[PDB]
Amino acid sequence: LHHAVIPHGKGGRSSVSGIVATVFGATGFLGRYVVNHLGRMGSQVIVPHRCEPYDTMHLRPMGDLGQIIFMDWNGRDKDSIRRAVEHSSVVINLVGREWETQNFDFEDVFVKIPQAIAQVSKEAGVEKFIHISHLNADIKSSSKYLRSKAVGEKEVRETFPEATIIKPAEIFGREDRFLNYFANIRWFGGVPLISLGKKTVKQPVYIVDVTKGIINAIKDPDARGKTFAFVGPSRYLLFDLVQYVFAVAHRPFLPYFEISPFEPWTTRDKVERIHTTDKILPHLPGLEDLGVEATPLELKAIEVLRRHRTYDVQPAKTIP
Amino acid sequence: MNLMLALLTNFTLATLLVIIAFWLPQLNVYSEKTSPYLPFSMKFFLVAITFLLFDLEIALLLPLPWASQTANLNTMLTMALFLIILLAVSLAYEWTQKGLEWTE
Ligand SMILES: NC(=O)C1=CN([C@@H]2O[C@H](COP(=O)(O)OP(=O)(O)OC[C@H]3O[C@@H](n4cnc5c(N)ncnc54)[C@H](OP(=O)(O)O)[C@@H]3O)[C@@H](O)[C@H]2O)C=CC1
Repeated sequence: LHHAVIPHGKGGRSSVSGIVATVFGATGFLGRYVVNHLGRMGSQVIVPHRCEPYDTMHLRPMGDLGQIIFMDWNGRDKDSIRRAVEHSSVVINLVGREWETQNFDFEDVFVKIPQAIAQVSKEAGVEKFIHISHLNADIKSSSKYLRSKAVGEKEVRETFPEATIIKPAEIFGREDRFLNYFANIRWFGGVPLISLGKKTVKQPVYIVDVTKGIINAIKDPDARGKTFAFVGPSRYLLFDLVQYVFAVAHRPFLPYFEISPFEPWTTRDKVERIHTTDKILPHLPGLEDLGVEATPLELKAIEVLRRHRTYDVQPAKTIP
Repeated sequence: MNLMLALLTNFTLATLLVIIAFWLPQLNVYSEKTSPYLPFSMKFFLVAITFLLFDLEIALLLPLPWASQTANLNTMLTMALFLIILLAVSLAYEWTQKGLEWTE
Protein backbone atom coordinates (compact mmCIF):
# COMPACT_ATOMS: atom_id res chain seq x y z
CA LEU A 1 0.00 0.00 0.00
CA HIS A 2 1.10 3.58 -0.61
CA HIS A 3 3.58 4.97 1.89
CA ALA A 4 1.11 7.45 3.41
CA VAL A 5 -1.70 4.86 3.72
CA ILE A 6 0.16 2.30 5.84
CA PRO A 7 -2.06 1.42 8.84
CA HIS A 8 -1.30 3.26 12.06
CA GLY A 9 -2.89 3.49 15.49
CA LYS A 10 -5.61 1.46 17.18
CA GLY A 11 -8.53 2.15 14.85
CA GLY A 12 -10.14 4.79 17.03
CA ARG A 13 -11.31 8.20 15.85
CA SER A 14 -7.88 9.74 15.30
CA SER A 15 -6.15 6.52 14.25
CA VAL A 16 -5.15 6.25 10.60
CA SER A 17 -6.65 3.28 8.78
CA GLY A 18 -5.34 3.83 5.26
CA ILE A 19 -8.65 3.82 3.37
CA VAL A 20 -8.98 6.95 1.23
CA ALA A 21 -12.65 6.48 0.37
CA THR A 22 -14.56 8.70 -2.05
CA VAL A 23 -18.31 8.35 -1.50
CA PHE A 24 -20.73 9.53 -4.20
CA GLY A 25 -24.20 10.44 -3.01
CA ALA A 26 -23.21 10.10 0.65
CA THR A 27 -26.00 12.47 1.71
CA GLY A 28 -28.47 9.60 1.48
CA PHE A 29 -29.80 7.37 4.22
CA LEU A 30 -27.39 4.54 3.43
CA GLY A 31 -24.34 6.75 3.02
CA ARG A 32 -24.32 8.46 6.39
CA TYR A 33 -23.67 5.12 8.09
CA VAL A 34 -20.92 4.22 5.62
CA VAL A 35 -19.35 7.64 6.16
CA ASN A 36 -19.76 7.28 9.91
CA HIS A 37 -18.20 3.81 9.93
CA LEU A 38 -15.34 5.02 7.74
CA GLY A 39 -14.98 8.07 9.96
CA ARG A 40 -15.10 5.89 13.07
CA MET A 41 -11.66 4.45 12.34
CA GLY A 42 -10.37 7.75 10.97
CA SER A 43 -10.08 6.80 7.31
CA GLN A 44 -9.60 9.73 4.96
CA VAL A 45 -12.90 10.46 3.22
CA ILE A 46 -13.83 12.76 0.33
CA VAL A 47 -17.53 13.54 0.00
CA PRO A 48 -18.69 15.13 -3.26
CA HIS A 49 -22.20 16.53 -3.01
CA ARG A 50 -24.82 18.45 -4.96
CA CYS A 51 -27.11 19.95 -2.31
CA GLU A 52 -26.39 22.97 -0.14
CA PRO A 53 -23.27 22.69 2.05
CA TYR A 54 -25.70 23.14 4.94
CA ASP A 55 -27.17 19.70 4.29
CA THR A 56 -23.75 18.07 4.76
CA MET A 57 -23.16 19.48 8.25
CA HIS A 58 -24.45 16.43 10.11
CA LEU A 59 -21.59 14.43 8.57
CA ARG A 60 -18.95 16.69 10.12
CA PRO A 61 -18.80 15.22 13.66
CA MET A 62 -18.45 11.79 12.05
CA GLY A 63 -14.86 12.53 11.04
CA ASP A 64 -11.70 13.81 12.67
CA LEU A 65 -9.97 17.03 11.59
CA GLY A 66 -9.15 17.07 7.90
CA GLN A 67 -10.73 13.68 7.25
CA ILE A 68 -14.00 14.90 5.68
CA ILE A 69 -14.01 17.05 2.54
CA PHE A 70 -17.07 18.51 0.81
CA MET A 71 -16.35 19.17 -2.86
CA ASP A 72 -18.90 19.87 -5.60
CA TRP A 73 -19.80 17.91 -8.71
CA ASN A 74 -22.58 17.20 -11.19
CA GLY A 75 -23.66 13.90 -12.70
CA ARG A 76 -23.85 15.43 -16.17
CA ASP A 77 -20.19 16.47 -15.84
CA LYS A 78 -17.09 14.26 -15.74
CA ASP A 79 -14.46 16.94 -15.14
CA SER A 80 -15.72 17.29 -11.57
CA ILE A 81 -15.87 13.52 -11.12
CA ARG A 82 -12.18 13.16 -11.95
CA ARG A 83 -11.04 15.52 -9.20
CA ALA A 84 -12.88 13.61 -6.48
CA VAL A 85 -11.37 10.28 -7.55
CA GLU A 86 -7.86 11.25 -8.59
CA HIS A 87 -6.09 9.65 -5.61
CA SER A 88 -8.79 7.53 -3.94
CA SER A 89 -7.82 4.07 -2.71
CA VAL A 90 -11.44 3.08 -3.34
CA VAL A 91 -14.59 4.69 -4.72
CA ILE A 92 -18.17 4.03 -3.61
CA ASN A 93 -21.25 4.90 -5.67
CA LEU A 94 -24.46 5.29 -3.68
CA VAL A 95 -26.47 7.53 -6.00
CA GLY A 96 -30.15 6.84 -6.47
CA ARG A 97 -33.69 8.09 -6.08
CA GLU A 98 -37.13 6.71 -5.31
CA TRP A 99 -38.75 8.95 -7.94
CA GLU A 100 -37.98 10.61 -11.26
CA THR A 101 -37.52 14.33 -11.83
CA GLN A 102 -37.49 16.46 -14.96
CA ASN A 103 -33.68 16.61 -14.75
CA PHE A 104 -32.49 13.05 -14.01
CA ASP A 105 -34.81 10.18 -14.90
CA PHE A 106 -34.35 6.65 -13.56
CA GLU A 107 -31.90 5.70 -16.31
CA ASP A 108 -29.66 8.71 -15.69
CA VAL A 109 -29.27 7.95 -12.00
CA PHE A 110 -29.21 4.17 -12.51
CA VAL A 111 -27.29 3.73 -15.78
CA LYS A 112 -25.18 6.65 -16.99
CA ILE A 113 -24.25 8.13 -13.61
CA PRO A 114 -23.17 4.73 -12.22
CA GLN A 115 -21.23 4.18 -15.44
CA ALA A 116 -19.63 7.61 -15.91
CA ILE A 117 -18.27 7.17 -12.40
CA ALA A 118 -16.96 3.70 -13.23
CA GLN A 119 -14.98 4.73 -16.31
CA VAL A 120 -13.22 7.66 -14.65
CA SER A 121 -12.18 5.34 -11.83
CA LYS A 122 -10.67 3.04 -14.45
CA GLU A 123 -9.15 6.04 -16.23
CA ALA A 124 -7.75 7.35 -12.95
CA GLY A 125 -6.56 3.84 -12.09
CA VAL A 126 -8.61 3.46 -8.92
CA GLU A 127 -7.46 0.25 -7.28
CA LYS A 128 -10.94 -0.76 -6.03
CA PHE A 129 -14.61 0.13 -6.42
CA ILE A 130 -18.00 -0.63 -4.87
CA HIS A 131 -21.45 -0.44 -6.45
CA ILE A 132 -24.88 -0.79 -4.83
CA SER A 133 -27.16 -2.79 -7.12
CA HIS A 134 -30.67 -4.00 -6.27
CA LEU A 135 -31.48 -7.58 -5.32
CA ASN A 136 -34.37 -7.76 -7.80
CA ALA A 137 -32.46 -6.54 -10.85
CA ASP A 138 -33.82 -7.82 -14.16
CA ILE A 139 -34.35 -6.15 -17.53
CA LYS A 140 -37.64 -8.05 -17.85
CA SER A 141 -38.78 -6.86 -14.41
CA SER A 142 -41.90 -4.72 -14.16
CA SER A 143 -40.65 -1.92 -11.90
CA LYS A 144 -38.93 0.72 -14.03
CA TYR A 145 -36.80 1.41 -10.97
CA LEU A 146 -35.68 -2.20 -11.30
CA ARG A 147 -35.61 -2.22 -15.10
CA SER A 148 -33.50 0.94 -15.01
CA LYS A 149 -31.43 -0.65 -12.22
CA ALA A 150 -30.92 -3.84 -14.21
CA VAL A 151 -29.14 -1.91 -16.97
CA GLY A 152 -26.66 -0.38 -14.53
CA GLU A 153 -25.70 -3.74 -13.07
CA LYS A 154 -24.32 -4.69 -16.50
CA GLU A 155 -22.15 -1.71 -17.43
CA VAL A 156 -20.67 -1.50 -13.94
CA ARG A 157 -19.82 -5.18 -14.30
CA GLU A 158 -18.30 -4.27 -17.69
CA THR A 159 -16.70 -0.83 -17.41
CA PHE A 160 -15.12 -1.88 -14.09
CA PRO A 161 -15.09 -5.69 -14.26
CA GLU A 162 -13.51 -5.86 -10.80
CA ALA A 163 -16.10 -3.61 -9.14
CA THR A 164 -17.86 -5.45 -6.32
CA ILE A 165 -21.49 -4.92 -7.27
CA ILE A 166 -23.77 -5.52 -4.28
CA LYS A 167 -27.51 -6.25 -4.46
CA PRO A 168 -29.15 -5.73 -1.06
CA ALA A 169 -32.82 -6.36 -0.40
CA GLU A 170 -35.08 -3.79 1.25
CA ILE A 171 -33.21 -1.91 3.98
CA PHE A 172 -34.59 -0.53 7.22
CA GLY A 173 -33.17 1.75 9.88
CA ARG A 174 -33.80 4.87 11.89
CA GLU A 175 -34.08 7.11 8.81
CA ASP A 176 -35.28 4.42 6.40
CA ARG A 177 -38.14 5.06 3.98
CA PHE A 178 -39.52 1.51 4.14
CA LEU A 179 -40.60 0.85 7.73
CA ASN A 180 -41.40 4.55 8.06
CA TYR A 181 -43.22 4.26 4.73
CA PHE A 182 -45.89 1.87 6.01
CA ALA A 183 -46.36 3.42 9.44
CA ASN A 184 -46.95 7.03 8.41
CA ILE A 185 -47.49 7.35 4.66
CA ARG A 186 -49.71 4.31 4.18
CA TRP A 187 -52.03 5.07 7.11
CA PHE A 188 -51.88 8.77 7.98
CA GLY A 189 -55.06 10.50 6.83
CA GLY A 190 -55.77 7.41 4.74
CA VAL A 191 -57.10 3.91 5.38
CA PRO A 192 -54.75 1.14 4.15
CA LEU A 193 -55.21 0.41 0.44
CA ILE A 194 -53.17 -2.80 0.20
CA SER A 195 -54.03 -4.56 -3.07
CA LEU A 196 -54.28 -8.09 -1.67
CA GLY A 197 -50.78 -8.25 -0.25
CA LYS A 198 -51.10 -12.01 0.21
CA LYS A 199 -48.66 -13.44 -2.35
CA THR A 200 -45.69 -11.10 -1.92
CA VAL A 201 -42.61 -12.15 0.04
CA LYS A 202 -40.42 -9.39 1.48
CA GLN A 203 -37.03 -10.03 3.11
CA PRO A 204 -35.71 -6.67 4.32
CA VAL A 205 -32.29 -6.17 5.89
CA TYR A 206 -30.99 -3.92 8.66
CA ILE A 207 -29.07 -0.81 7.63
CA VAL A 208 -26.25 -1.47 10.10
CA ASP A 209 -25.86 -4.95 8.62
CA VAL A 210 -25.38 -3.47 5.15
CA THR A 211 -22.97 -0.84 6.46
CA LYS A 212 -20.73 -3.41 8.14
CA GLY A 213 -20.80 -5.54 5.01
CA ILE A 214 -19.46 -2.77 2.78
CA ILE A 215 -16.47 -2.00 5.00
CA ASN A 216 -15.56 -5.67 5.30
CA ALA A 217 -15.72 -5.88 1.51
CA ILE A 218 -13.25 -3.01 1.16
CA LYS A 219 -10.72 -4.73 3.41
CA ASP A 220 -11.00 -8.13 1.75
CA PRO A 221 -8.57 -8.68 -1.17
CA ASP A 222 -10.47 -11.66 -2.57
CA ALA A 223 -13.77 -9.75 -2.82
CA ARG A 224 -12.52 -8.14 -6.04
CA GLY A 225 -14.80 -8.83 -8.99
CA LYS A 226 -17.42 -10.82 -7.07
CA THR A 227 -21.08 -9.93 -6.53
CA PHE A 228 -23.06 -10.03 -3.29
CA ALA A 229 -26.62 -9.69 -2.05
CA PHE A 230 -27.68 -8.91 1.52
CA VAL A 231 -30.94 -10.33 2.87
CA GLY A 232 -32.37 -10.55 6.36
CA PRO A 233 -32.24 -13.95 8.05
CA SER A 234 -36.04 -14.39 8.13
CA ARG A 235 -38.41 -14.08 5.19
CA TYR A 236 -41.81 -12.45 5.55
CA LEU A 237 -45.06 -11.72 3.77
CA LEU A 238 -46.05 -8.18 2.84
CA PHE A 239 -49.43 -8.41 4.56
CA ASP A 240 -47.96 -10.00 7.69
CA LEU A 241 -45.42 -7.19 8.02
CA VAL A 242 -47.88 -4.30 7.77
CA GLN A 243 -50.21 -5.81 10.34
CA TYR A 244 -47.31 -6.48 12.70
CA VAL A 245 -46.01 -2.94 12.17
CA PHE A 246 -49.18 -1.38 13.55
CA ALA A 247 -48.72 -3.52 16.67
CA VAL A 248 -45.31 -1.97 17.36
CA ALA A 249 -46.57 1.44 16.21
CA HIS A 250 -49.92 0.87 17.98
CA ARG A 251 -51.85 2.44 15.09
CA PRO A 252 -55.37 1.32 14.08
CA PHE A 253 -55.39 -1.12 11.17
CA LEU A 254 -57.87 -1.81 8.36
CA PRO A 255 -56.56 -4.41 5.88
CA TYR A 256 -57.40 -3.06 2.44
CA PHE A 257 -50.71 10.18 -3.09
CA GLU A 258 -49.93 11.27 -6.64
CA ILE A 259 -46.64 12.47 -8.14
CA SER A 260 -45.92 16.14 -7.43
CA PRO A 261 -42.95 18.50 -6.99
CA PHE A 262 -40.76 18.28 -3.88
CA GLU A 263 -40.12 14.69 -2.78
CA PRO A 264 -43.21 12.68 -3.78
CA TRP A 265 -44.67 10.07 -1.45
CA THR A 266 -46.40 6.89 -2.65
CA THR A 267 -45.27 7.13 -6.26
CA ARG A 268 -46.75 5.11 -9.10
CA ASP A 269 -43.66 2.97 -9.71
CA LYS A 270 -42.73 2.64 -6.03
CA VAL A 271 -45.80 0.45 -5.57
CA GLU A 272 -44.45 -2.22 -7.91
CA ARG A 273 -41.42 -2.71 -5.65
CA ILE A 274 -43.57 -3.15 -2.54
CA HIS A 275 -45.60 -5.83 -4.31
CA THR A 276 -42.62 -7.22 -6.23
CA THR A 277 -41.35 -10.38 -4.57
CA ASP A 278 -37.83 -10.63 -3.19
CA LYS A 279 -35.76 -12.91 -5.41
CA ILE A 280 -34.35 -16.08 -3.90
CA LEU A 281 -30.68 -16.38 -4.90
CA PRO A 282 -29.09 -19.17 -2.83
CA HIS A 283 -25.94 -19.22 -4.98
CA LEU A 284 -24.82 -15.61 -4.51
CA PRO A 285 -22.67 -15.04 -1.40
CA GLY A 286 -24.33 -12.85 1.20
CA LEU A 287 -23.76 -11.18 4.55
CA GLU A 288 -22.71 -14.32 6.42
CA ASP A 289 -19.75 -14.52 4.05
CA LEU A 290 -18.45 -11.06 5.00
CA GLY A 291 -18.14 -11.99 8.67
CA VAL A 292 -21.47 -10.22 9.23
CA GLU A 293 -24.62 -11.75 10.70
CA ALA A 294 -28.08 -10.57 9.73
CA THR A 295 -29.89 -8.98 12.66
CA PRO A 296 -33.53 -10.15 12.89
CA LEU A 297 -36.10 -7.45 12.22
CA GLU A 298 -37.64 -8.29 15.60
CA LEU A 299 -34.63 -7.04 17.55
CA LYS A 300 -34.24 -3.68 15.81
CA ALA A 301 -37.69 -2.71 14.51
CA ILE A 302 -38.38 -1.50 18.06
CA GLU A 303 -36.06 1.51 17.83
CA VAL A 304 -37.09 2.74 14.38
CA LEU A 305 -40.83 2.92 15.04
CA ARG A 306 -40.48 3.87 18.71
CA ARG A 307 -41.05 7.46 17.61
CA HIS A 308 -44.16 6.47 15.67
CA ARG A 309 -45.42 4.71 18.80
CA THR A 310 -47.45 7.42 20.50
CA TYR A 311 -46.24 8.13 24.05
CA ASP A 312 -45.63 -7.87 24.95
CA VAL A 313 -46.00 -8.13 21.16
CA GLN A 314 -45.64 -11.56 19.60
CA PRO A 315 -42.98 -11.43 16.85
CA ALA A 316 -44.28 -11.60 13.30
CA LYS A 317 -44.85 -15.10 11.97
CA THR A 318 -42.38 -16.12 9.27
CA ILE A 319 -43.04 -17.69 5.87
CA PRO A 320 -40.53 -20.28 4.58
CA MET B 1 -75.96 40.02 10.31
CA ASN B 2 -73.56 42.95 10.71
CA LEU B 3 -72.30 41.62 14.02
CA MET B 4 -72.60 38.06 12.72
CA LEU B 5 -70.62 38.86 9.58
CA ALA B 6 -68.02 40.67 11.68
CA LEU B 7 -67.88 37.72 14.07
CA LEU B 8 -67.62 35.27 11.18
CA THR B 9 -64.70 37.07 9.55
CA ASN B 10 -62.69 37.40 12.77
CA PHE B 11 -62.59 33.67 13.42
CA THR B 12 -62.60 32.90 9.70
CA LEU B 13 -59.39 34.92 9.40
CA ALA B 14 -58.04 33.41 12.62
CA THR B 15 -58.13 29.81 11.39
CA LEU B 16 -56.46 30.59 8.06
CA LEU B 17 -53.38 32.00 9.76
CA VAL B 18 -53.53 28.95 12.02
CA ILE B 19 -53.95 26.60 9.05
CA ILE B 20 -51.32 28.31 6.91
CA ALA B 21 -48.86 28.62 9.78
CA PHE B 22 -49.36 24.98 10.76
CA TRP B 23 -49.50 23.36 7.35
CA LEU B 24 -47.43 25.43 4.91
CA PRO B 25 -44.14 24.80 6.79
CA GLN B 26 -44.97 21.08 6.54
CA LEU B 27 -44.14 21.03 2.82
CA ASN B 28 -40.54 22.01 3.47
CA VAL B 29 -38.70 18.65 3.82
CA TYR B 30 -36.56 19.46 6.86
CA SER B 31 -35.36 15.84 7.02
CA GLU B 32 -36.98 14.08 10.02
CA LYS B 33 -36.55 14.51 13.77
CA THR B 34 -36.11 12.09 16.64
CA SER B 35 -38.51 11.45 19.52
CA PRO B 36 -38.40 13.43 22.79
CA TYR B 37 -39.70 12.09 26.11
CA LEU B 38 -49.84 15.41 38.99
CA PRO B 39 -50.13 16.25 42.70
CA PHE B 40 -53.49 17.89 43.38
CA SER B 41 -52.26 20.65 45.69
CA MET B 42 -55.07 22.15 47.73
CA LYS B 43 -53.96 25.77 47.40
CA PHE B 44 -54.82 26.01 43.70
CA PHE B 45 -58.40 24.76 43.96
CA LEU B 46 -59.45 27.17 46.72
CA VAL B 47 -58.89 30.23 44.54
CA ALA B 48 -60.94 28.66 41.74
CA ILE B 49 -64.08 28.39 43.86
CA THR B 50 -63.37 31.65 45.67
CA PHE B 51 -63.35 33.40 42.31
CA LEU B 52 -66.63 31.76 41.32
CA LEU B 53 -68.59 32.78 44.41
CA PHE B 54 -67.18 36.30 44.41
CA ASP B 55 -67.84 36.51 40.67
CA LEU B 56 -71.45 35.42 41.14
CA GLU B 57 -72.23 38.32 43.46
CA ILE B 58 -70.97 40.61 40.69
CA ALA B 59 -73.94 39.61 38.54
CA LEU B 60 -76.19 41.07 41.24
CA LEU B 61 -74.33 44.39 41.03
CA LEU B 62 -74.57 44.78 37.26
CA PRO B 63 -78.16 46.16 37.33
CA LEU B 64 -77.00 48.94 39.69
CA PRO B 65 -76.77 51.68 37.03
CA TRP B 66 -80.36 51.04 35.92
CA ALA B 67 -81.58 50.79 39.52
CA SER B 68 -80.45 54.34 40.31
CA GLN B 69 -83.18 55.71 38.04
CA THR B 70 -85.98 54.44 40.30
CA ALA B 71 -88.16 56.85 42.26
CA ASN B 72 -87.83 54.48 45.25
CA LEU B 73 -84.26 55.45 46.04
CA ASN B 74 -84.25 55.04 49.82
CA THR B 75 -84.78 51.30 49.37
CA MET B 76 -82.54 51.00 46.31
CA LEU B 77 -79.67 52.76 48.04
CA THR B 78 -80.18 50.61 51.13
CA MET B 79 -80.24 47.31 49.25
CA ALA B 80 -77.48 48.30 46.83
CA LEU B 81 -75.00 48.65 49.67
CA PHE B 82 -76.48 45.49 51.18
CA LEU B 83 -74.99 43.20 48.53
CA ILE B 84 -71.63 44.96 48.61
CA ILE B 85 -71.35 44.61 52.38
CA LEU B 86 -72.37 40.96 52.12
CA LEU B 87 -69.61 40.71 49.52
CA ALA B 88 -67.35 42.57 51.94
CA VAL B 89 -68.18 40.11 54.72
CA SER B 90 -67.55 37.19 52.37
CA LEU B 91 -63.96 38.31 51.86
CA ALA B 92 -63.71 39.28 55.52
CA TYR B 93 -64.70 35.75 56.50
CA GLU B 94 -61.99 34.11 54.41
CA TRP B 95 -59.29 36.48 55.63
CA THR B 96 -59.90 36.01 59.36
CA GLN B 97 -60.55 32.27 59.04
CA LYS B 98 -57.19 31.90 57.21
CA GLY B 99 -59.05 31.16 53.98
CA LEU B 100 -56.72 33.08 51.66
CA GLU B 101 -53.96 30.51 52.05
CA TRP B 102 -52.70 30.92 48.49
CA THR B 103 -52.07 34.59 49.26
CA GLU B 104 -50.07 33.49 52.30
N1 LIG C 1 -33.96 1.42 0.71
C1 LIG C 1 -33.40 1.11 -0.70
O1 LIG C 1 -33.85 1.61 -1.62
C2 LIG C 1 -32.23 0.13 -0.86
C3 LIG C 1 -30.91 0.68 -1.20
N2 LIG C 1 -30.37 0.45 -2.50
C4 LIG C 1 -29.59 1.52 -3.20
O2 LIG C 1 -28.71 2.32 -2.11
C5 LIG C 1 -28.50 3.49 -2.61
C6 LIG C 1 -28.46 4.55 -1.46
O3 LIG C 1 -29.57 4.41 -0.61
P1 LIG C 1 -30.29 5.79 -0.12
O4 LIG C 1 -29.29 6.58 0.69
O5 LIG C 1 -31.56 5.47 0.76
O6 LIG C 1 -30.73 6.65 -1.45
P2 LIG C 1 -31.12 8.31 -1.42
O7 LIG C 1 -32.57 8.50 -1.89
O8 LIG C 1 -30.98 8.87 0.03
O9 LIG C 1 -30.08 9.13 -2.47
C7 LIG C 1 -28.70 8.82 -2.42
C8 LIG C 1 -27.85 10.05 -2.94
O10 LIG C 1 -28.04 10.22 -4.24
C9 LIG C 1 -28.15 11.82 -4.46
N3 LIG C 1 -28.83 12.11 -5.71
C10 LIG C 1 -30.04 12.09 -6.20
N4 LIG C 1 -29.98 12.51 -7.47
C11 LIG C 1 -28.70 12.79 -7.75
C12 LIG C 1 -28.08 13.25 -8.89
N5 LIG C 1 -28.58 13.61 -10.24
N6 LIG C 1 -26.78 13.46 -8.92
C13 LIG C 1 -26.06 13.22 -7.83
N7 LIG C 1 -26.66 12.76 -6.70
C14 LIG C 1 -27.99 12.55 -6.68
C15 LIG C 1 -28.85 12.22 -3.44
O11 LIG C 1 -28.57 13.63 -3.16
P3 LIG C 1 -29.90 14.68 -3.16
O12 LIG C 1 -30.77 14.38 -2.02
O13 LIG C 1 -29.41 16.17 -3.06
O14 LIG C 1 -30.66 14.49 -4.45
C16 LIG C 1 -28.34 11.33 -2.27
O15 LIG C 1 -27.29 11.95 -1.65
C17 LIG C 1 -29.67 3.75 -3.56
O16 LIG C 1 -29.19 4.19 -4.76
C18 LIG C 1 -30.37 2.40 -3.74
O17 LIG C 1 -30.52 2.10 -5.22
C19 LIG C 1 -30.58 -0.82 -3.11
C20 LIG C 1 -31.57 -1.82 -2.45
C21 LIG C 1 -32.55 -1.32 -1.34
